[PDB]
Amino acid sequence: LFAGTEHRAIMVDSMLHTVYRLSRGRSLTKAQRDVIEDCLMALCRYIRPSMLQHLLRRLVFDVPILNEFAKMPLKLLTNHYERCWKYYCLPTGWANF
Amino acid sequence: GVQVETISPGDGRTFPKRGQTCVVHYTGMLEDGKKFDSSRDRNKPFKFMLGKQEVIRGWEEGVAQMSVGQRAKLTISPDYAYGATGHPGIIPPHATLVFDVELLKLE
Amino acid sequence: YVDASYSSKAEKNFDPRPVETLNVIIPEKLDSFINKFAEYTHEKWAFDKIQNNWSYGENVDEELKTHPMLRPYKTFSEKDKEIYRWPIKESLKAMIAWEWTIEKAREGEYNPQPPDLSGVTLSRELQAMAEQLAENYHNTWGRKKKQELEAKGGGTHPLLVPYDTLTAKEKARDREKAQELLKFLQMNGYAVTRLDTSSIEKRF
Amino acid sequence: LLLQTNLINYVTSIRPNIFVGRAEGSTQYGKWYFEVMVDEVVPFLTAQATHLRVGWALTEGYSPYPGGGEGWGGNGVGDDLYSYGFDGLHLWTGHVARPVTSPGQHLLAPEDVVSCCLDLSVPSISFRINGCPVQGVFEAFNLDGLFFPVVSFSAGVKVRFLLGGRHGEFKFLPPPGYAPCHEAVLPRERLRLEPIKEYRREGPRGPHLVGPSRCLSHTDFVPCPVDTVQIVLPPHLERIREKLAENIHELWALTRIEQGWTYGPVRDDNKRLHPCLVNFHSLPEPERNYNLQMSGETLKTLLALGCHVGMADEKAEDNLKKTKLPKTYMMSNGYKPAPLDLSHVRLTPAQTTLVDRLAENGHNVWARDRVAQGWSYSAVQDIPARRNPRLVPYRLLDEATKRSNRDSLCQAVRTLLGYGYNIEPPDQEPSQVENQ
Amino acid sequence: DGTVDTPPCLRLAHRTWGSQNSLVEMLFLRLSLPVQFHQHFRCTDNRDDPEIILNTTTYYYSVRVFAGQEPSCVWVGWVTPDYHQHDMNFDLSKVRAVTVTMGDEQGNVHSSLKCSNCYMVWGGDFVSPGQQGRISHTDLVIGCLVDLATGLMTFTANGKESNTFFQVEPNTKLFPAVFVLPTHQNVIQFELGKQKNIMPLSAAMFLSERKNPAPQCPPRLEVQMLMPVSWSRMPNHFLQVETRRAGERLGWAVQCQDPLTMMALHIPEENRC
Ligand SMILES: Nc1ncnc2c1ncn2[C@@H]1O[C@H](COP(=O)(O)OP(=O)(O)OP(=O)(O)O)[C@@H](O)[C@H]1O
Ligand SMILES: COc1ccc2c(c1)CN(Cc1ccc(C(=O)O)cc1)CCS2
Repeated sequence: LFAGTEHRAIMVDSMLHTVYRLSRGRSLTKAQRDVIEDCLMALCRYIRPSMLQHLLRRLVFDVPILNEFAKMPLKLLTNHYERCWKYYCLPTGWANF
Repeated sequence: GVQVETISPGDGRTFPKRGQTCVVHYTGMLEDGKKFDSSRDRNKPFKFMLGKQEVIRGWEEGVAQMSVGQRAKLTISPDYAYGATGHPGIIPPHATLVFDVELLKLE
Repeated sequence: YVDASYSSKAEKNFDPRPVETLNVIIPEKLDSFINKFAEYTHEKWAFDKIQNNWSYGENVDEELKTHPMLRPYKTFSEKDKEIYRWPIKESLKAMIAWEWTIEKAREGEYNPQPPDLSGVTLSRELQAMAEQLAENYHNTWGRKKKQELEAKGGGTHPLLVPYDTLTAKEKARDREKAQELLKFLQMNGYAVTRLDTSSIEKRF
Repeated sequence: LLLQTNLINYVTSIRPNIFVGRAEGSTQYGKWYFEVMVDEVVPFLTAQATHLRVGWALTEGYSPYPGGGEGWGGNGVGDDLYSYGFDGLHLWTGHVARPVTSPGQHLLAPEDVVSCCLDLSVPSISFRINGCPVQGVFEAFNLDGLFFPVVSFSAGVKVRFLLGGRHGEFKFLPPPGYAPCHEAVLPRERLRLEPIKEYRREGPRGPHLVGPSRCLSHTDFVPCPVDTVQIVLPPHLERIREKLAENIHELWALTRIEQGWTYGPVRDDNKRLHPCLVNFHSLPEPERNYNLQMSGETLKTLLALGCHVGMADEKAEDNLKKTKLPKTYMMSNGYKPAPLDLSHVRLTPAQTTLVDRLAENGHNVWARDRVAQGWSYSAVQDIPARRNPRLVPYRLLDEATKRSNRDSLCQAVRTLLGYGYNIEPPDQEPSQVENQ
Repeated sequence: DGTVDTPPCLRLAHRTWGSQNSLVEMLFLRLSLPVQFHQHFRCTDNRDDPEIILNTTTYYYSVRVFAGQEPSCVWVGWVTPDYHQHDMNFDLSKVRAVTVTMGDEQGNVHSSLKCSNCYMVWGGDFVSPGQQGRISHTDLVIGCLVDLATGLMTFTANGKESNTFFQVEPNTKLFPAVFVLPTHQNVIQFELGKQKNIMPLSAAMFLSERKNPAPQCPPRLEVQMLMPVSWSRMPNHFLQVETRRAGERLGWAVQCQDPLTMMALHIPEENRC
């Protein structure tokens, strides 16, 4: 249902940052952590690539550290660019995106 | 109230007189540009005799000034046509009539 | 793909380290520019008022939605003039601390008749220093912003990001401020000096 | 209120492929003249009067489609604001007929000759019928396009275009200063009569659908050489700039020797006498300096186009073979001119593209210089009238002359490569003109 | 709808302004019904005078440029039914114009008529060169006056008469039209009102309302936009034109003999078939 949330991009972006910040949370059990990670993966699969710009900006600062917390963002980035490669590579961009 | 503006010259010698049948081809439009009558569409020339008041008085003077074979443009003021009463369903009241008349022959 | 900003800090949550210049002595041999441009930036604010279509006033008021203490130089108190120079003072400290010597090639010298604009272009080497200075504007801005925010330990300001990471729309604040200072140094002839890569070599 | 119905005749327009216009710095002449002679007109082939109008129309906007349109259809010349017609009795523009006075007014009839004059300087359009002036002129109209002769007609007409020269002898002498329309034909096209923006035409196996037609603009006749204000040549390029003029003169002299030119005090093409046809040094220095301005631009345009050029080799300049004219192929003087021998020189395919761009710029620089001097394009050369067949932008030039300029620039590039100077082909920047 | 203090209006709004994928381009608007000048022209508080208002031939309409829409991107005036200029870089210099000059046997110009398909004023001529604040607090209300008995057209900026004016020939049809490049959610507003002793547009567009001074906006009156491309039917047969070079001295001959006729359906108010 997050496919066409362009009109509420400010709230959606805040939601993505909060769930991502929850994933990088101490005192979280392994079972709880994967639920947060699964939610973040699901959200980024349907949200338009243009609305993921701010989340990517945060990931640029964190992923190159390559600590134990970098495992989930690596998988998140892999799925994002594989799905939305036309958005970045083709001069005309992805269709209707 | 008839002004005769020439379109194509005729012989310039023979003119219709009283009691002589005039054979003409005409196309009549209102002065704003709306056509209402034309003998070309019926593909039959219109015949009338001068002096018998068969046609509107504007045609009486207008055709009399033309020569055989001449094509002219006659602008008739409302007074020299149907005027205030007009032609119901065809010509509105107080309408100036413009005619493109060619005098084919006299008989 | 060729990145417009083909440069990096090559450094290393996020802690923006400012530039230490209070420890080192500030050279005052160019004080003819230090004091003049310090009040010239506020002088440009007077020109900003006539563009706001609301003029300057003497009485303090919140209804004019402008600077309430902006006064003509005949009746302009120097108490505000002697406190508005501080941002310029550290601005000159900042650009001279990064091993960038400044030399006065030339030797000379209520409305700011000379108009300071920012729509003109400039050379790449000199503009790169201005953008680096604009980065120092942001990290110092980020430093003081995060000091108030760090008392909680949860959450962060949305603009607490490295200067290269933030887009241009949120960059124009520090970008124009650094460029405007460089534009003032341009028409007067201040030479500050501490690459040449073609577009083909900049491709990914 | 109610929709109106009536029977109307189809009207079609026919034009020559002659396009003239006015623009700042344009190479086109300003005053043009043509005639249309009427041979056969049936006044009433149908119930509606036969259509026949003569005048000028603008390329950008005059697109009469068959069938319906403004007013009661049958749109021709003067039925819009892009065309200006004359039917013998009225001046037509904007679908409005305005009566005009001429000696012996009558609708266009057989044996009538209509003279149309177009003076883009005012601008003004004037007509003459059978030699007598028509007391009515169009003026102060738009100039954002090209003007072409046009006749609009219905069925039952037979007219002939008189364009002057070998394309219809004029019945009446054109007014002074006006040029026959046949002189406006471009070098790459042959004069012909064509419809206007047709979407359909007859073919061998059936009707052919036709898309939009590429049309020129009034700006296409304005030469646009690259900017050479930045006059900063490297010192090694500056010194070799004058030497380049020496070599190209010999190559230009050598090609004239193939054409049969010999040495002579007078410089005439027909007499085939040339003072330069002895040697580059024996060539007078002021005459050598005539193209020194052009020679300076040739190296400057290399910097202007973005090419990276420097004195890569100096020993190559010191030692190089000199090709000399054969003793059998001698001029009047009998000496052997010695242009630089560059047979060993080879050019990359990218460098060949640079030669094409250099040739295009060189023609445009010469073209705009002639325009400032008052020269204008004409199919027939007229030196006293400053009319030149090559006074056209390089893209509109014919391939025969286009190749000739390309060969000359190739030798100049070969001369630079003969000296060993590095020539870097610029990374070409594509662009989309969007003419339409 | 027209309130006690406002006349009936036709307001244009940009649905997707500000958002992504918004379309911003020159917009050519006109009202669906024209005003036609008389066949013959005449020789040579705040309450309407009953005798003046019933004998006047002057009609008025105004366009309100809302705050936020730049006046420099607004053109207000009239268009003839033969306007087909869909220019994305429109300005008053692109307007088609031509002067037809008549004279006697030797010069002596006795008639110089001026023809155009677009009689408009530029919204940028009604703004003072203030230092800034060009997006004004007050909306620009450009008024247009047409006298059907004299062919004279005048304009008002904010109640102040403008210097520009136009003269047209009798029987001319003019459509109220606005050319605007949107720069705000609220773009323009056709105000079909009236002035003192001046009839509204509804009095001129409709025969039954000639003597009705009350402004009206009947359903037939609507805003129309200029569409660059439309479907057209190809004729089944085309004129057979023979073109050939008759010779060096005879020139190029054009010939067409076989007649062709079509039955045309004419729309009166649009003056097209
Ligand atoms: N400096 C130049 N002078 C003349 N033509 C030049 C020059 N440089 C290039 N050209 C090219 O030469 C052609 C026109 O030359 P032009 O008609 O002047 O030759 P010409 O009649 O042999 O010379 P001249 O007028 O000196 O007797 C064009 O293609 C133009 O681009
Ligand atoms: C590219 O450059 C060109 C191209 C074509 C021509 C010339 C120079 C030469 N110009 C006149 C000229 C002729 C000879 C000399 C000389 O030999 O010194 C100098 C100028 C016009 C004639 S065709």
